[PDB]
Amino acid sequence: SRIGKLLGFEWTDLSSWRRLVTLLNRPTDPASLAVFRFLFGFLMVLDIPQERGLSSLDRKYLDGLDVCRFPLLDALRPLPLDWMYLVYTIMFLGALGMMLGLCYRISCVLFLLPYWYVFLLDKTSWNNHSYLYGLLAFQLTFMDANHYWSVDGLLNAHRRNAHVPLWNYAVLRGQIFIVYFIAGVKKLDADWVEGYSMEYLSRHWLFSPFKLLLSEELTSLLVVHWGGLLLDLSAGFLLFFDVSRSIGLFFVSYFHCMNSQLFSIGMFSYVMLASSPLFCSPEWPRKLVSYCPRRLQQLLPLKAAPQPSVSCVYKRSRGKSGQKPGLRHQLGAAFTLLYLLEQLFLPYSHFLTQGYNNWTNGLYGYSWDMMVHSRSHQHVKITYRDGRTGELGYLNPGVFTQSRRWKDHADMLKQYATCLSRLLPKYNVTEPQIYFDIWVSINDRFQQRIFDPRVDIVQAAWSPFQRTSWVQPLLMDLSPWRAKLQEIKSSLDNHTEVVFIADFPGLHLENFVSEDLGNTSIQLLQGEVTVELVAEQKNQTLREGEKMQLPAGEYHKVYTTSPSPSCYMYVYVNTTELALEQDLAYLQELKEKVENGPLVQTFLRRQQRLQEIERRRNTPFHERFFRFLLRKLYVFRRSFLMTCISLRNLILGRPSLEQLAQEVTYANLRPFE
Amino acid sequence: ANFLSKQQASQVLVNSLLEET
Ligand SMILES: CCCCCCCC/C=C/CCCCCCCC(=O)OC[C@H](COP(=O)(O)OCCN)OC(=O)CCCCCCC/C=C/CCCCCCCC
Ligand SMILES: CCCCCCCC/C=C/CCCCCCCC(=O)OC[C@H](COP(=O)(O)OCCN)OC(=O)CCCCCCC/C=C/CCCCCCCC
Ligand SMILES: CCCCCCCC/C=C/CCCCCCCC(=O)OC[C@H](COP(=O)(O)OCCN)OC(=O)CCCCCCC/C=C/CCCCCCCC
Ligand SMILES: CC(C)CCC[C@@H](C)[C@H]1CC[C@H]2[C@@H]3CC=C4C[C@@H](OC(=O)CCC(=O)O)CC[C@]4(C)[C@H]3CC[C@]12C
Ligand SMILES: *[C@@H]1O[C@H](CO)[C@@H](O[C@@H]2O[C@H](CO)[C@@H](O)[C@H](O)[C@H]2NC(C)=O)[C@H](O)[C@H]1NC(C)=O
Ligand SMILES: *[C@@H]1O[C@H](CO)[C@@H](O[C@@H]2O[C@H](CO)[C@@H](O)[C@H](O)[C@H]2NC(C)=O)[C@H](O)[C@H]1NC(C)=O
Ligand SMILES: CC(C)CCC[C@@H](C)[C@H]1CC[C@H]2[C@@H]3CC=C4C[C@@H](O)CC[C@]4(C)[C@H]3CC[C@]12C
Ligand SMILES: COc1ccc(C2C(=O)c3ccccc3C2=O)cc1
Ligand SMILES: *[C@@H]1O[C@H](CO)[C@@H](O)[C@H](O)[C@H]1NC(C)=O
Repeated sequence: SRIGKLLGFEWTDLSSWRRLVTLLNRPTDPASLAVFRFLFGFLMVLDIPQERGLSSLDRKYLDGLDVCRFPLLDALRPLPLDWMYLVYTIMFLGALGMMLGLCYRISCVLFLLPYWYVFLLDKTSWNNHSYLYGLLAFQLTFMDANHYWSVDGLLNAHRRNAHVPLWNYAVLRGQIFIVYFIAGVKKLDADWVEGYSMEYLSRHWLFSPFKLLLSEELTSLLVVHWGGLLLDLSAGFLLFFDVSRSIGLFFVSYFHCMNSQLFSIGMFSYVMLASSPLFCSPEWPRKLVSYCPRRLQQLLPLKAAPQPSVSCVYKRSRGKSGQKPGLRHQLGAAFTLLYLLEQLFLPYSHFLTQGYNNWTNGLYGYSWDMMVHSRSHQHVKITYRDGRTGELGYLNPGVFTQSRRWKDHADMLKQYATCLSRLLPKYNVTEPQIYFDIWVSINDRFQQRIFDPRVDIVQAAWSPFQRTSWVQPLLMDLSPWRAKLQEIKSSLDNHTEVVFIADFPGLHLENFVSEDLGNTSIQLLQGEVTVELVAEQKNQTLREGEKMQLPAGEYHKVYTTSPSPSCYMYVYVNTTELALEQDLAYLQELKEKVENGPLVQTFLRRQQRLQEIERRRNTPFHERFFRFLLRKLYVFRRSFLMTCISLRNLILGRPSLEQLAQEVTYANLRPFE
Repeated sequence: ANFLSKQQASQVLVNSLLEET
């Protein structure tokens, strides 16, 4: 029975439906599940005021405001501010009840419903760990995790130290394994394997142990990219088996501990660190509290064998043949199988919803592809044409928005164009036609246009199951240029800058060179373009290799005429900035020499910034910890006070503007600064 | 305060991961 020792079951248990149902309801110890429930509830309590935005609710959902919002379903709308505060209070109470184990099912539902409502209210805040939090709450709703270390069993003896069915652990282990394995198969991308995603991360001070035996390029290629991919692909197998459990635990602990310090991902690392003692035996808390000194063994609840439970089926050779599995056992087994299959399938469902497929497949947040793609934006231009007068105007990029994610997706762009169309008539503009011109580079590629600039977005066609037509394709057969681009960027001056641009045939780019941007030139690398100076009205054709100097404070255009896309580059210098720097340095040196034998004010304030940075570096970490604690306390106190004010308004009524202003002023006192 | 001109709208010459909060 070697297989029966490695896997915990035998191949014959899967030969019939009844045997499978009997296996999946095997009694188990509930200690690990209770510890995980407690930790998850505590982390959600800590996370609600910080990342979910309880402290910025008044800014986000202010009454009487013109905002473009991006919900998944346009039929979903936010409530007034007071009802939003009530929703967040109910979510907080549910998380607290989940953590304490008191009224487990009601608290689970009270956390699950408003959390998912708030998640679906906004597409621009979706990430992978918020999706995981929703999934974990949904799973824990159907589990009986209040059978140990809880208030429910303290006040009710029928649910104290009882058994649990086996599929409770199976579902959670399967979820964790799915996350790990599908994160590593997503990182078998050519950008990740070749080292193009996280190229500057090895400059951190945490990687300095590895530089004692490797170069910086080798450290970036091996430790950051290949090491991360291998950990993701092997962590589940290392954790599942008992031979390699200890090494896997150490490796994943180090991985998550480093990730918690390199990035700002909320509570993701702590959630993952506390989901890894769930691959251990279900009795580990009991052994751990047994190994403690006997002095501290008389205050905890007395250790005893768990009592039988109804939810799990009992099969014994001597203790009766067994009972017929009722509806509960079959429903549990079916839920396990179907949920695991759906969670396997969903990350690879992008061929059905083609309307959400831009350069990158799908929306962001449910495919476990973290840090694989990085985006840089060069320019955004929005122009509207009046339908009554024909005049052309220009808007700021992102006037009525609160995020910047609308620049990367076509559904969000359609929503934004519609919201602008309905809002502009309030500003004495008849029915407009809106055109967008956005330049993006992904993973240090050439900059290019993501959408067609000649298409009126408000009247364009977009559907959830049809591939969008006004989305420009990514120029994939230009990536091998990145070596040359990096070499050209590296072999430059400390005062010059470069911009790399790839354009499609039949389109032109119009640029206005600023007054201070003297000594600007354009050089062609591939294809053929013609440059037109607007004032002098002189076309000029360029060939591969030559460069042309442009005037400052004037317009010019670049027309692409080759049958294939053509790439060129911009080189420019800030003559005003260099003159300012040189005169500042000269005057500072002269003054220093004279003494020892607003320009200066800017030099002195930059020096003061340097002094503050270096003195905070010299300051011990205790001051930083104190400041961090003070900021956290201020955030928590403000959230509580605003919630109290809103609840008082809802329950009693709005007293007066003067008292409301006084209370709002009180809530922003910065307790100890 | 929601309108550019044409000398600040045409100046082309003047890093992002979605996991970060
Ligand atoms: C063979 C079916 C899958 C079982 C896992 C085989 C191990 C080989 C590699 C898998 C790595 C981790 C897989 C995910 C873990 C979740 C399942 C699990 O924990 O099973 C173990 C558990 C015994 O645990 P303990 O007695 O603690 O033994 C611990 C070992 N010292 O055994 C079971 O629960 C048996 C479960 C049977 C399978 C149900 C779970 C997986 C369901 C598959 C999802 C897909 C749905 C339908 C599949 C369609 C095609 C088949
Ligand atoms: C009526 C009660 C009144 C109580 C008042 C008490 C007075 C003292 C006031 C305390 C104020 C501090 C409250 C906030 C808590 C501490 C601060 C905090 O968590 O900060 C977040 C901080 C980092 O945040 P950043 O994102 O850097 O924040 C900056 C945003 N850019 O996160 C943390 O430190 C997380 C802390 C949680 C750790 C707890 C353990 C987590 C899990 C690890 C366990 C490992 C597994 C164990 C095995 C068991 C597995 C089954
Ligand atoms: C359902 C909640 C799921 C929670 C999300 C977490 C991850 C789930 C993965 C799914 C991600 C994306 C798939 C969503 C498909 C449904 C979207 C939808 O129908 O609405 C889109 C669209 C609104 O478009 P916007 O760009 O807001 O408007 C443009 C002008 N302002 O709505 C409409 O066009 C009206 C409805 C269209 C048809 C409705 C669907 C009919 C067929 C149903 C099957 C498809 C969905 C099944 C859901 C599977 C479970 C996830
Ligand atoms: C003398 C006058 C000025 C009274 C002002 C006192 C305030 C500074 C108190 C009143 C309400 C207190 C808050 C009430 C409730 C909480 C919940 C509490 O929630 C937890 O997260 C603790 C449990 C856990 O760790 O999960 C954290 C402290 C905090 C924000 C307290 C911080 C300090 C506050 C704002
Ligand atoms: C305009 O900028 C270019 C680019 O920096 C300058 O060309 C450099 O000239 C120095 C000589 O002083 C050479 O060592 C560099 O190799 C040149 N760089 C390139 C990219 O060719 C040019 O001198 C500047 N002109 C003015 C008038 O400032
Ligand atoms: C400069 O060259 C362009 C061709 O590259 C001439 O024709 C323009 O071409 C663009 C793109 O093909 C069209 O969008 C324009 O409508 C064309 N006409 C004009 C007047 O721009 C362009 O005419 C040339 N400039 C001059 C002064 O002859
Ligand atoms: C009051 C209402 C609007 C709050 C939201 C409740 C409904 C819409 C929520 C509660 C539980 C949620 C489900 C929880 C888990 C999953 C599995 C995931 O793989 C796809 C989404 C899906 C299927 C969710 C869809 C939205 C859902 C059904
Ligand atoms: C910079 O290099 C990395 C950045 C992020 C990660 C992800 C990841 O791949 C993962 C999988 C499961 C749980 C957490 C995580 C991360 O933090 C990995 C490497
Ligand atoms: C650098 O150039 C920009 C325009 O390209 C200009 O606005 C800015 O003032 C210049 N820098 C300094 C220090 O003047």
